[PDB]
Amino acid sequence: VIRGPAGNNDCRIYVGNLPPDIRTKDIEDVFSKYGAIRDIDLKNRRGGPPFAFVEFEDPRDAEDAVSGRDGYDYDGYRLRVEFP
RNA sequence: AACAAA
Repeated sequence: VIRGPAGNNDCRIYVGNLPPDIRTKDIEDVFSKYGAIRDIDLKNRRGGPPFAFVEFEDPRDAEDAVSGRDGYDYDGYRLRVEFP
């Protein structure tokens, strides 16, 4: 199946509508408080639109981070935090 | 849904 790096675990979810000031450490701070993220997978790389993946400690903690940050009213946009 | 750009 299609995947990012060697993070083949099912603990992964998707993230989008990243703010103009997103930072790699922000997933290790906020999302780590929500589920102790094991791995980051930013894909702001060229050749397509910026987006990212996130790999949780377990599928159970990912539900709390999704319910706490998904579909959030932002300036002119709305945060995306849900699984594929 | 800013969904593999490994």
